[PDB]
Amino acid sequence: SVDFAFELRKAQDTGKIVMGARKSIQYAKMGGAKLIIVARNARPDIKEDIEYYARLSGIPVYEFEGTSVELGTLLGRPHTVSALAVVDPGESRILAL
Repeated sequence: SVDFAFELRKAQDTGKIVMGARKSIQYAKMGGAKLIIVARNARPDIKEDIEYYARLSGIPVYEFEGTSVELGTLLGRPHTVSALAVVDPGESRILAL
């Protein structure tokens, strides 16, 4: 079974993820990510805007059922993270989400 927290840290420390709504949206437009993850309390424009382009680009979107503050903590960051793009899963199974 897939554990979200464990696979995300593994992606972060062994693959390549980029954090932020604006960069995620940019990656979605370019077809440049294998998965986007958004926080449950990310702003609706961020959700909808990411979903708009990720759907068109064929990039799955996964909703993290926690807050952007929690998402930042998981990623060892002091600020909230409302969305991130997985460019390379690395050694993780995060794409199994």
